[PDB]
Amino acid sequence: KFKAADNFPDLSKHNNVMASQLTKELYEKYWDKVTPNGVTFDKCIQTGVDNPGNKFYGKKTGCVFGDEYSYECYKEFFDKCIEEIHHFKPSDKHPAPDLDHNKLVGGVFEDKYVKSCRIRCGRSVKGVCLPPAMSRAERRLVEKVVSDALGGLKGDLAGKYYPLTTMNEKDQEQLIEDHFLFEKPTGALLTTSGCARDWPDGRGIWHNNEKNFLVWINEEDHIRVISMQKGGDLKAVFSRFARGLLEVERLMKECGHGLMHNDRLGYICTCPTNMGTVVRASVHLRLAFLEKHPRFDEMLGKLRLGKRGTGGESSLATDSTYDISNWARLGKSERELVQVLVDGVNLLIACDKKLEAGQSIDDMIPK
Amino acid sequence: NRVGHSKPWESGKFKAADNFPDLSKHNNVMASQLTKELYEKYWDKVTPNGVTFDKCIQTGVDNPGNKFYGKKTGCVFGDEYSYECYKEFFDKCIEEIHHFKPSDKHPAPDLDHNKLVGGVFEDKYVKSCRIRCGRSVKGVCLPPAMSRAERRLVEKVVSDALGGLKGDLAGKYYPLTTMNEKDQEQLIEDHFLFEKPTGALLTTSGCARDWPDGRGIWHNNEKNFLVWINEEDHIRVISMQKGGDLKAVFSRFARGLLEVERLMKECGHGLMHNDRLGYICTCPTNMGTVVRASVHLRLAFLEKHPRFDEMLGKLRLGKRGTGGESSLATDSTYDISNWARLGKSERELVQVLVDGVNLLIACDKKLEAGQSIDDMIPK
Repeated sequence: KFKAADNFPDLSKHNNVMASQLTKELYEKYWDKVTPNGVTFDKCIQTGVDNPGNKFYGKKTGCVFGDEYSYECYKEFFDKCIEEIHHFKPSDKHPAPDLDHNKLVGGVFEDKYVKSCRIRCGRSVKGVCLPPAMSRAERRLVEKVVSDALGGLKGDLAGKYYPLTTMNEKDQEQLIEDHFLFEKPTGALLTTSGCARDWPDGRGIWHNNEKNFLVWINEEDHIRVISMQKGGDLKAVFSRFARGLLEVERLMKECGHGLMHNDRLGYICTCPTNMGTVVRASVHLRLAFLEKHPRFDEMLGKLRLGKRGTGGESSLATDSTYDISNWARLGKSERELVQVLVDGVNLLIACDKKLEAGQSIDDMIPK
Repeated sequence: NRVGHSKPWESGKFKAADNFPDLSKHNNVMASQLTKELYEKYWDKVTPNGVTFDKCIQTGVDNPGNKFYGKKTGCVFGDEYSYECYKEFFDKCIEEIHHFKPSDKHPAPDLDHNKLVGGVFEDKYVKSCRIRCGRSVKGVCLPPAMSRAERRLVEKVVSDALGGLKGDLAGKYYPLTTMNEKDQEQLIEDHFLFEKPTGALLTTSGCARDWPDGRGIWHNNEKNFLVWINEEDHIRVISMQKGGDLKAVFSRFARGLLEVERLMKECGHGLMHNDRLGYICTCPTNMGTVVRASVHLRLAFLEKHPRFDEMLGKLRLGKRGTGGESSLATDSTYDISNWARLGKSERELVQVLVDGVNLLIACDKKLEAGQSIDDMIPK
């Protein structure tokens, strides 16, 4: 018999959320505590141990859920991480879902300002393990459950399923051309946490025939779904997004399957960052004039909105064009969070115009 | 619950076939040898340490390769129990890898360097030699599965035993996990250092976990007997020097390995060993003696002979080179080593090198004098 002290990791030179929130006392409490599906605390934290990362750029999360029982099994540790990631207290209750896109208020912007928009999310199937711990048979089941429910979509949501594992050269060139393909993870999170095992077994790409509704099966998560188009019609984007999701879930239930949802935390995925609504509403927004105002970042943060360049995590401004999105994932509903983007974009554009006319925006800015 | 993953055989929803991997396009030993029958049989079976069959084969599943890269092994031993547990599978791999059948038996160890005959060569011919093996610590999981604690234990056992080494076999331990820049600089120049694995096997098998914890470097004062702790295996011992005194290299190698074992016994600790297959390491290529004896040998005339490879292969040896590294092109000089690992003992395998190297050098002189060598070539 070893003790937890004997197995406790030296995280002194680490830089991730798990390392900041892990204590020895917590380790001892959860060390030998195992989930229903055989998932361990060491398995939840192993990718953070294997990835000290850097003080220099991007503190990662350093931990993952193995299944739906992982959170409440290791509750004390996870509430700590969630607060750091989210500003969400242990006593905070994430509201019920809300995919009522008719109740969204004017998400139709000028193409002149909004060049393209999108909304994506993550989801998991309840009763299955998450990509870190799940088995081949589990992954195969998820693919059936999901690919089959996507086949039940008609109208503008009608599409087809492209399995990675039988992909041909003909379909593959297409999907690359469309930018819909995904490959085997090479990143450190995904490899070290177990989310690249058994490739390409269980993974596939599904899109609607309109090519404005894309789903990825068994990549980082069971389900990744994106609604997208050029121009400023976020409203059509949320319509499509909401409608597919609600319907997918429904056909899933007909067949005896449901989405992974926690009462306090909402929807569950492999990363603690992907929680609550798990919604990223964003636009590519052209802000020539606002760009150059000093209180631009101040307003943003007050609007609860994030900015980056139009190339992902680490891209700067180019042609005065920004990727604007809701910052929050928990505490608010799906459509509530899309509305933040709507209300925040509206202000942003009106302030840009104000400056183009050479006028003040002091009492346009929030607080 | 070693392997923090879900065990599909536990619900009773899933059969073995539901979990059988598709290895149709794979190019590894494991894929060539796994059957759906064998999966069904071993799917359920779990070692006393909690090591699973899928745990053993996962790396092969995750690394299919092409016809263009080499055929890899594709599996791993989680612990001492792993071979036995999945024996019908493993014997197939062992026979592909080693041409060693389920009825063959690896002989008892022989590290009596005083029974080696004639391993001293002209420095003109042999520019350097070395001998390396891998060893594991009995009663402990192997690098793919072992815990942080297990690896900490091993570090201390092996470091304590290298501790009590005296004579020309004495030196100091440099653990990685409190390495200073001073020692690190030296060791790089010395070519003694090692880093976290980046390659496909070590990563996918769990051999890069928790780095640098439990990992270190030991060497002797003479800088010619070097031990890596808990890199790919618990233990990796290398004996090496410039020039051609292979005999000295084996003596040093043999005596230390025998004394290291002895000192571990002293503290109730043993080397992981199977009566049929010898010493166990993480990779199934690394069995029997797990000894690689090699020389860097100059063959300025023998390169050119058409029957050079026919001889080498009949001598049970293989060629290669460390000349890629050097900013200048090395000569006609090859890393020559014993091909085999299993059916013969360590000192026996060293002798196969000595003997083949004796022939090789004689054939090069022979050619230099304009004489024929056909009659010299074995079979």
